[PDB]
Amino acid sequence: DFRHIVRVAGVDLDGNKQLRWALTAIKGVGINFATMVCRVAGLDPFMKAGYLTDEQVKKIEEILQDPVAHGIPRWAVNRPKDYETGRDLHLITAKLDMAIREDIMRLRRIRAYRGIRHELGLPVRGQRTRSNFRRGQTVGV
Amino acid sequence: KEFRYRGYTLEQLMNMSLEELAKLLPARQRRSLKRGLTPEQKKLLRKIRLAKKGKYNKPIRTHCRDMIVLPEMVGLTIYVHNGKEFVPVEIKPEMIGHYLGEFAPTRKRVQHGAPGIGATRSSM
RNA sequence: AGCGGGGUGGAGCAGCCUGGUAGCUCGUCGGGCUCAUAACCCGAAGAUCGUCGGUUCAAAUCCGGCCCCCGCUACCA
RNA sequence: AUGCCCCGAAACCCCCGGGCUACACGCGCGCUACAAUGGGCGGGACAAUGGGUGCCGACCCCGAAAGGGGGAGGUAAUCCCCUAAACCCGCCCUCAGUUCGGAUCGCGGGCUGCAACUCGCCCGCGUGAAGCUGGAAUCCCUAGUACCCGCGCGUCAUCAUCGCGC
Ligand SMILES: [Mg+2]
Ligand SMILES: [Mg+2]
Ligand SMILES: [Mg+2]
Ligand SMILES: [Mg+2]
Ligand SMILES: [Mg+2]
Ligand SMILES: [Mg+2]
Repeated sequence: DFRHIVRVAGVDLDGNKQLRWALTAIKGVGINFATMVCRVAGLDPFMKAGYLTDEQVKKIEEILQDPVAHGIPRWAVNRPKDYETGRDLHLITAKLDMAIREDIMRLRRIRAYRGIRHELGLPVRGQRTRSNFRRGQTVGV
Repeated sequence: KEFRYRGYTLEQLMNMSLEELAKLLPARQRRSLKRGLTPEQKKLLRKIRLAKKGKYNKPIRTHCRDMIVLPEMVGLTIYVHNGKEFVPVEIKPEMIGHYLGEFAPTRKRVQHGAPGIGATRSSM
């Protein structure tokens, strides 16, 4: 019955935690989205993650594949209105990482202001830099 | 490996009303287009359309840093004022939806020297 | 030329003999105290031991070959 | 306000675009934390000062939110801003870089304005940095005072980690 490790979508999940909090170990899933998918799957968010059966894990992965088609609102996904396809997508793990990398690379190819700021390792959203954001060593006079 | 903006090729973007295009841009661009263009932007757009038609064989120079890049402007080279001189910008398809000023930096990159007198407590 | 002695932060010395943390004082950088400087207090950087090999569970410590420095003596064109 | 000296077709008067917002580094004043003398979710309590016609807007409708469409009354002891938070009750978490912390960044949606890139403020999903109580030094305070908690006005088309008050 109880399994101390349960594998979901290529990430091992602690079997002792409540399902809603066990799910957050996946990169791209926070506490709110996890509760949404637990409710959609018809599972108690307060149950232990170790009592999941194989069919339930399969169902959870199916939901995570395409949340919108299973009733999760479009204003809840982490990449609405995709830049290439125009659809509402939710990405997790490696796909999320490479999508973000591609966005920054596109900004860099056109030599936009934010791309330059990304290259130089400086603040991008308009912060002042005379006082804070100091990471280095004191220079001598 | 063509270009697509929301599932549309470049040509489909070309044959679009300004209203239909405004539904694809981010919110800031949509509000800017809905509220209308300023007179300076009107003159710049007139020059751009003339240049596309085959007339106006002269470089385009403009003080309008807040103009939004539109699909019909692709392929032209524009000289945008940065405060003291006009810099060339070559418009590429992946620039749709950005302000021109984003491609003309107004400050020079900082290379620091040696701290001078009064830079520390002990130097005063 | 022969004999004897020694190489460790930027400087001068411990740590050997008894193998198993590399310390002491000055010096540089930063902050404290004072109206300001010096003195004084705090914190941090800085050598992996002159090189190479042997020995040992393990070497700056024991051993040997080289590089450099110092001292003593023989040495009359 | 004003003497003297200067510029007096520019050192006067307008318009456009930049800057005062740059960033190896030293310093002042603060805010948020390093968790149980707590974090989250549902429910229950009790203010005062001030302000409003270029404005305050109840009440109805639409939207997940930020917001959108109509709009009574008010030149005000009459109408409106305006049913504060710390506090109390129930459930989850049990000393862990965590259900502590929320910096940084991606995508999307809004408002003000002639204009939001340089360089504004707000909302949703995602992301999840340093920090585990602080050396030598040093500041404020004697009663409805200090600590802790929110609110109003000034500035103001939009914007409060500030100032003056409650
Ligand atoms: Mg002194
Ligand atoms: Mg200034
Ligand atoms: Mg939290
Ligand atoms: Mg901006
Ligand atoms: Mg702790
Ligand atoms: Mg001020």
